[PDB]
Amino acid sequence: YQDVNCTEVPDQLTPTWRVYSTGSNVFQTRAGCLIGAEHVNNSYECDIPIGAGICASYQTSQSIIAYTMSLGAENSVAYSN
Amino acid sequence: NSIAIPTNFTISVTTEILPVSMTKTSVDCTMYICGDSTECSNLLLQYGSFCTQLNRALTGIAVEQDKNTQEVFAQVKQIYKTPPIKDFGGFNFSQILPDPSKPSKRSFIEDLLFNKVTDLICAQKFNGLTVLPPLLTDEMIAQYTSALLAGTITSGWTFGAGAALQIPFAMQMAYRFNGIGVTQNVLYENQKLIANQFNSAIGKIQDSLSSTASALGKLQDVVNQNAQALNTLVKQLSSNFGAISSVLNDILSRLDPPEAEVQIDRLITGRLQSLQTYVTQQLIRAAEIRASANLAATKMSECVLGQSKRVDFCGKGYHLMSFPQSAPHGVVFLHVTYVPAQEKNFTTAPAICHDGKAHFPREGVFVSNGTHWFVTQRNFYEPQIITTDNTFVSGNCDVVIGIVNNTVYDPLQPELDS
Amino acid sequence: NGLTVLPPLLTDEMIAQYTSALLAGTITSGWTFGAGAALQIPFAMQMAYRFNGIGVTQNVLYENQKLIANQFNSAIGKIQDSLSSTASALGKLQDVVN
Amino acid sequence: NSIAIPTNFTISVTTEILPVSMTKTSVDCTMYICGDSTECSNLLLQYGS
Amino acid sequence: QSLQTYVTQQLIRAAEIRASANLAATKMSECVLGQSKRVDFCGKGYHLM
Ligand SMILES: *[C@@H]1O[C@H](CO)[C@@H](O)[C@H](O)[C@H]1NC(C)=O
Ligand SMILES: *[C@@H]1O[C@H](CO)[C@@H](O)[C@H](O)[C@H]1NC(C)=O
Ligand SMILES: *[C@@H]1O[C@H](CO)[C@@H](O)[C@H](O)[C@H]1NC(C)=O
Repeated sequence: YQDVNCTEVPDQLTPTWRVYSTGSNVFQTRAGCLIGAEHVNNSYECDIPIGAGICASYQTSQSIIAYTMSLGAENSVAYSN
Repeated sequence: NSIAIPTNFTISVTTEILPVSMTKTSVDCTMYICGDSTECSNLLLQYGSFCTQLNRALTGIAVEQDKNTQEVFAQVKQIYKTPPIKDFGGFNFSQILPDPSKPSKRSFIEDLLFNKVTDLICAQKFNGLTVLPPLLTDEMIAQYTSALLAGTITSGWTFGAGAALQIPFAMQMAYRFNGIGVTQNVLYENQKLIANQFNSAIGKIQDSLSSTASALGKLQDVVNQNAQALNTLVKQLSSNFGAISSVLNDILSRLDPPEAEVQIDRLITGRLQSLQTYVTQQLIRAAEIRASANLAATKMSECVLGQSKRVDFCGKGYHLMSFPQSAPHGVVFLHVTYVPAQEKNFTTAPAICHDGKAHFPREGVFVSNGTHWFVTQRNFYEPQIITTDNTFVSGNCDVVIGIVNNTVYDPLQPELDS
Repeated sequence: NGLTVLPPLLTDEMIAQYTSALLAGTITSGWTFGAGAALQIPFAMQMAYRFNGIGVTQNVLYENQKLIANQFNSAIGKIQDSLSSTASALGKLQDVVN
Repeated sequence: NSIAIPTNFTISVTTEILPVSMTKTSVDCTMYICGDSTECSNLLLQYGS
Repeated sequence: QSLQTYVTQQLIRAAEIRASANLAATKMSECVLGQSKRVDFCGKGYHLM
C-alpha cells in the first residue's frame, strides 16, 4: 500500500483481502506499508526492488522476505607511504 | 625559428554538474479523468485502453530513472574505506572525504550542495498524482561516491581494472605527470608547492559553490521544469472544454443520462488529451535525461577511473585526476588539471649538425639562450646538455632546412681519456 | 498566419570571426591555445610533433618536407574542386532546411 | 614470418558536414486557431491553457 | 490537434539536432584543439590535424 501509514489499511470489505490487511507480517517502509513479507536482518543484492533501499525476494518451507539491499562487501587497502 | 616554453605551472580545480535522474511520477488515469464518479467510470471504460498506455509509459520512465543512478555510480564492485591516515605528501583531502563528526557520511562539499538546491502537493495527491521514492536513498549514494574516492586516492587507475593495488599518493601523482609529458623530477622537486596549490584550489572551490548565482542552476532547472509541467496538469481541470461546466458533479446533477453523456464526453475527451500531452513531454524530457546520464557515466568511467587524453573533456587544461561528489539528482565532478603559465620566448632549430650528420631530439625541442644550445622537454623549461645520449643521428645535414652548426658532447670519449 | 521565424543571436558574420580565430591558433600555436595561454611554435616544427604522435619519427618529416607541402596543397585544391561539384556532399545541411 | 612495411605515405584531406542548429520558429496560437475573429477568442479562452 | 502534432515533431527533431550538435562540439574540441588517437573518428587514416 503505497504511502499509507499502516494504521489505515482497513474497512472489512472482503476477508480474503483483509488477510492482506492485517497480521504479524505488516511492515512499514518509506514507500508505504508492505504486507505479506517477512522482515529479516540479512543483506543481499536485491531481486525485486520495493523502493527507498528496501527490496524483496523469495526464499526459505519458503516465503517472501523484505530486506535492506546490500551495496557490497567491505575492503580496506593497506595504504602506507 | 621562435618558440615559447612555459616555465611555471598552475594546478587548477574546476567543477562540472550533471543531471542524472528526475522525480519518478505516476498518475492514476481514472482517478484524474473523472474521479469519485461511478457514473463516469463506465463511460470512460468503453473509450479504449488509453488509461493503461498512459500508465505503462510512466512506468517505463520511472524504471529508467532507477537504472540511471545504478549506471552512473555503481561502478565499484566493492566498498573501500580510506585508512585513517594523513600522509598524503602534504595534500589535504578534508573537504571531500566523509567526516566522522557528522552522523551521516556526507562530505564538506556534498552538504554545501544539499543546502543550496531547493497544500498544492497534497492537491496533486488527492488527484492521483504520486511521486515515488528512488530505489537508492541519498545515504547509499554517499556510500558509493566515498568508495569511488577512497580508491582513487589509495589505488589510482587500478581499482577499476581488477584488484586494487595500493601505491603512495605522491608516487601516483608523479605517474600522472608522466602521462602528460612532464617528467617525474618536475614533481618530486616541486612537491610542497604542488600540495600548497592543490589545497588552495580546493578551498576556493568550496567558497565558489557557496556563492550566489550558483553554477548548479542545471540541477535546479530539472526540478523547476518537472514541477511546472505537472502544475499545468492540475490547472487544466478548471477548463470545461466547451461543456456546460467544468465540475463533473454539476453536469451529473443538472442533466439526465441521455444529455449528460454528450457533455461528459466533451469532458472525457478534453482531459485525456491533456494527459497524453503530459505523457509525451515526460517521454521526451526523460530521453534528454537518459542522454545526459550516459555522458556522466562516461566521464565517471574515464576522468575518474583513469586519466584522459581527450582534449577539453575532463575540464580545461591537461587533465591530472578527478573526484566525484553526490548532489540531489545529479553528480558533481572536481577535475584537477595542470595548466602551464609564464611563457618565455626562445630561439629554436629543427636539427643540429655536429660532424656533418644531423642530430635530432629524442623527446623535446632545441632551445638557445642566444649563445648556447640546449635540449628541453616541451611542457617545462628544463634545459640539459645536447649529448649523443638524447639525440638520435639520422642522415646528412644537407636536406633539413634550419640546421644549425654546433657541437655535440659525447659522454664516452672525455671520461675514457686517462 | 502568425508564423514567425526569428533571427539567430549569432549573425553569420560573427561565426566567421570565431572559425577564423580557431584557425589562426591551430596554425601558429597548435594544441596549446586550447589548454592555457597560447604558445607560438614554427609550423613545420609542430607538424613534426604531430608525426611523432602517430609513430613516424621526426626525421621522416624533416627529410620529406617539400613533398609533404606539395601534397597537402594539392589535397586542398582537390577539396575545393570537390565541394563545387554537383550531387553535393552537403546534402545533410540542406535536408534540415527541407 | 612475413610482414608488410609501407615505404611511402600519402597525406589526404577529407570533409565532414555536421548540422548545428535549425531555424527558430514561433507560432501565435490564437492568431492561427481562429484569427481576427473576436467571436471565437472567447470560445477558445475556456478551452484550456 | 494539428498544432500539437507540429509542436511534437519540432520537439523530436530538435532533440536530434541537439544530439548532432554535441558531437560536432566534441569533434571540434578533440580533432581541432589537439590530436586524436580514436580510430576512424577524425577521418579515415591516422589523424594529423
Ligand atoms: C504513523 O502512525 C503511527 C501510529 O499512530 C504514528 O505514531 C506515526 O507518527 C505515524 N507516522 C506517519 C508518518 O504518519
Ligand atoms: C533486527 O534488527 C532490529 C534492529 O535493532 C532488532 O530490533 C531485531 O531484534 C533484529 N532481529 C534479528 C532477528 O536479528
Ligand atoms: C626565417 O625567416 C627569415 C626572414 O627574413 C629568413 O631570413 C630565415 O632564413 C628564415 N629561416 C627559416 C629556418 O625559415
